[PDB]
Amino acid sequence: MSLEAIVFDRSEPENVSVKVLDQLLLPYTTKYVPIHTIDDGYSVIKSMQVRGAPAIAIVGSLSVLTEVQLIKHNPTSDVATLYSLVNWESTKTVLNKRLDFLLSSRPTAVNLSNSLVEIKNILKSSSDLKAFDGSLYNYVCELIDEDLANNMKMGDNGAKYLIDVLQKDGFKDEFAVLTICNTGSLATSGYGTALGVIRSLWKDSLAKTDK
Amino acid sequence: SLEAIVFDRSEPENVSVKVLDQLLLPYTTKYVPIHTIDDGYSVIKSMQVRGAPAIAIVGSLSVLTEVQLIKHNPTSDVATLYSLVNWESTKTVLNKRLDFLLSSRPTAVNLSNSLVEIKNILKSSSDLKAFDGSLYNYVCELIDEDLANNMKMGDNGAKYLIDVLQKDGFKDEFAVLTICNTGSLATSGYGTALGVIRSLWKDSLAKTDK
Amino acid sequence: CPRMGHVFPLETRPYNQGSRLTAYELVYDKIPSTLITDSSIAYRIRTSPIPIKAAFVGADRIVRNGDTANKIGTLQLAVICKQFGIKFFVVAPKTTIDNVTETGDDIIVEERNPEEFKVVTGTVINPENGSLILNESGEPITGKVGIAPLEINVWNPAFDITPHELIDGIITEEGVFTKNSSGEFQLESLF
Amino acid sequence: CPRMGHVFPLETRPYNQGSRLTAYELVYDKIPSTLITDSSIAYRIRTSPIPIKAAFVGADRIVRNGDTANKIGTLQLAVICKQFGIKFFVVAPKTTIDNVTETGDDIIVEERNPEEFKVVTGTVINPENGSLILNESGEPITGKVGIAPLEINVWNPAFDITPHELIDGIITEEGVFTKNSSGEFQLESLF
Repeated sequence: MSLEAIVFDRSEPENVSVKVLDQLLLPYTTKYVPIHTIDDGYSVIKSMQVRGAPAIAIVGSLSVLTEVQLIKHNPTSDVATLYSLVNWESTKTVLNKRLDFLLSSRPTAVNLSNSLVEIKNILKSSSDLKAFDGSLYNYVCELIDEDLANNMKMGDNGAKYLIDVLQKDGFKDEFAVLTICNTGSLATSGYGTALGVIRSLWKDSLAKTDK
Repeated sequence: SLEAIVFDRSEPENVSVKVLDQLLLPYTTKYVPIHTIDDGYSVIKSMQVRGAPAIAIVGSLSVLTEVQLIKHNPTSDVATLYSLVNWESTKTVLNKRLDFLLSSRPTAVNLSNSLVEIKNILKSSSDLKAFDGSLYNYVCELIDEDLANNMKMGDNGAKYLIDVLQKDGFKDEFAVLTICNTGSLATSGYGTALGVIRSLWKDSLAKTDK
Repeated sequence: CPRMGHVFPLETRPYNQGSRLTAYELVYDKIPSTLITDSSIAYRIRTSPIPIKAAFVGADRIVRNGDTANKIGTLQLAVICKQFGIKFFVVAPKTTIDNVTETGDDIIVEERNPEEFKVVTGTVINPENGSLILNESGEPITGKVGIAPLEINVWNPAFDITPHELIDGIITEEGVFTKNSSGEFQLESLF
Repeated sequence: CPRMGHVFPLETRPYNQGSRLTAYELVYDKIPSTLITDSSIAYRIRTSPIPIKAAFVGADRIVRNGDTANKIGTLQLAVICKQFGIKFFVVAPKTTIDNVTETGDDIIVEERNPEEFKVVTGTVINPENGSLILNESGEPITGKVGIAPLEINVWNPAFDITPHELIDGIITEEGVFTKNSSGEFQLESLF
C-alpha cells in the first residue's frame, strides 16, 4: 500500500508492530521508520517524517503503546531503565512526563493533544501496566478505525452537500475543485478529509460517466 | 555582481557582450558570451537572461554581435547564411533572423518594440557598414535610456507613494510587497518596481538622519 | 447532473505537501488532476476550461467559533475564493475540534526552521539527461538544493488562521455545519 | 513623515526570481527584507508588525487599456491587495507599452516546459548537515531535485493578466498614470 502513512500490525494485541512512511522522502523514495518508543514518535512528528493532523495523533498514540509493550517484553532495554517498574505510581510519573514530551513535538494541530488527554484518562483508571496496555490497545484500534470510517462518512457528506448545492443552483456540467496541502491517506488512517471528499466526488463522477 | 549584461562598448566596431547565467544565481556566477543571434535566442529562450528589458537588450546586442561578426569574417558559420556581396539579399536574411529572435519568448513586448526599431534602422541603411554604426548607437541608447528611466521612474514612484500616504494622514514606518525580479538583474540596472523600492529606501535613510 | 471532472491541487510550499504527496495520491487513484503553483490560484480560476466550483481544505485546529488553523496558504485561498465567489469548505473530524480556545487570535502557530524554506528537498535529477539518480540498490537518492542567499531572512509559519467569516461550511462526519444569519457557526454539538 | 521600513519579496515559483534574484539584490543593497512564500501574502498582511501600505510589481506587457501581463502570481497579488485595501502599482518603462493590443484578453501568455515546475534548480546542500557542497576548487555546485511525480500534469504559465480595474497606478519615467472617474486609464501619451 503505497499511500499508507502508518502501517499498524495489530494482529498480536500484546505485541503490535508500527512503522511509518518517511514523508520527507516521497514520492520517489519509499522508506519506513520503525516506531518502538515515545522518542521515536516524538522524532518522526517533530521532523515531519509523519505529518497531517490525524496521522500525527495516531503515530503519537501508537508510540505510547509500543513503548509500554517494549518495557513489558524487555525490562533491560534502554527505555525500560527510565522507569521504576517496582511501583505503579512511580511508573505513571515517568509515563506522564513522556506524554508531556510527546505533546511538545508540534503544537498547532490539536488532534495529538486530544488523543493524549484521552490516553492520560485511560492511564488514570488503569490499576497496573498490564491493564493500561490492554486498554490502550483498544483505544488505538478505535482511534484508527473511527478515523477511517469517519473519513469515509465526511467524504460522502461533503460530496453530497456540494452536489446538492450545485443541483439547486441549476449547474449541470463538469466542474473542478481546488485543494491545498495533503489531507489524504498520507495524512490520516486512510481515505482522508478534504481529499476524502474529492475521492467521494470522483466515485460519483465515475458512476455518472459509466452510465 | 548584479549586472545582468556586460557590454564592452569601448571599441565601437568590435563590441563584446556576455551575460550572467541567472539560472545559477545566487551561489554561482557564470557568464555566457554572446556572438550571434543564435546565442541571443538561446539565452532568452532558456531564461539564462530574463526580465523584460534585459531580454530586449540582450536580443538587440546579439544582432550587433552578429552583424559585426559577418563583417569581420565572411567565412564563419553564421556568415555563410549570408550572401554579403549583395545588400538586398543580406537585409532579407537579417530580417528573417530578427523574426527568429522574436520567437524566443512572446509575452513581454520590450523585445518586439526593440526589433521593430531595429528593422526600421535597417530599412534606412545603405549597406552593412552603415547599419553596423547605427545599430551601435541604437543599442547604446536603449541601454542608457533604460538605466536613466529606471532611476526617474523609481523617484517618481517613491515621491508618489509618500505623497499619497502623507495626504491620507499616514505618518509612520511602512512595509511593501513585491514580486518576481525587477531590479538590476532584470534590466540595464536599478530596475523598475525594485527601483521604486530602492528610491523609497534612500528616502527612508535620509529621513532617519533627522 | 453536475460531476467533478478535475482537481487542481496547490504545490503547498515550503514543505511541498501538494506536489510531493497529494499529487502522488491523485496519480495513484487515477483522478484527473493538474498541479498548480500556490501563486496560480487566481489566474487558474479566470482561465479554467472547467468551472471551479469549490475549494476543499483540511484543518489542524478548529476552535470554538469555527476559526481554523490550517496549512500556510489556507487563509489566502479563502480570500481568493471570496473574491471569485467560489464556495470554501473546511473538512475535518471531531478530533480536530478545540473546544476550549475561543477564537483564531488565541491559536499558537508553529514557525519552523528557516532552512526548511530556503532549502528544497527532492529526488536527485541527472544534470546530463534529466533521469533519476539512483543508488546501488536502484532506489532514488534524496537531495537538497538551496534557493536563497544565506543572508536573507525568511518568514516560515507552518500555518495560517482563516477567520470563520471566510468559511462557507465545515464538513465533518456528523454533517455539514453552516453559519446562521448573524454569521456565527454553532459547533456546540461537536464539543 | 511616513518612511519605508521593510520589504517583503515573494519567492515567485516556479523559476524563483524572488528567492534567488530579488533576495540577492536586497541583501546586496542592505535593504531590510523578509522573504515569504507566495502563499503567505494574506497571512503576512494580517500579522505584520509594520503596516504594509503598497505592493509594487513590474510588467512584461501593458496594453492600451492598462491591462498588464506580468509574472504568474501578479493577478493574485492584485486580488489580495484589493481585499486588504493595499495600494497596488505597476511600474514599467514606455518600452513595455503595447500600443496596438486593446485589452488583456488578447495577450498571448507563454506556457513553459512542465519540467521547469517539477524540478527545482539550486545550489547543492549536504542532506545530512545542511552545509553547501563545494567542488574540488571550493566552489558551490549546481544541482536539481524533483518535487513531483513524473505522472502528474502541471500548469506552467509564465505570466498572468491583471485587469486595469485592480491597478491603482501605473508608474513610469513620464509620471504616474491613474484612472479617471470612469475607471479608465489614459495612456495615450505613451503610445
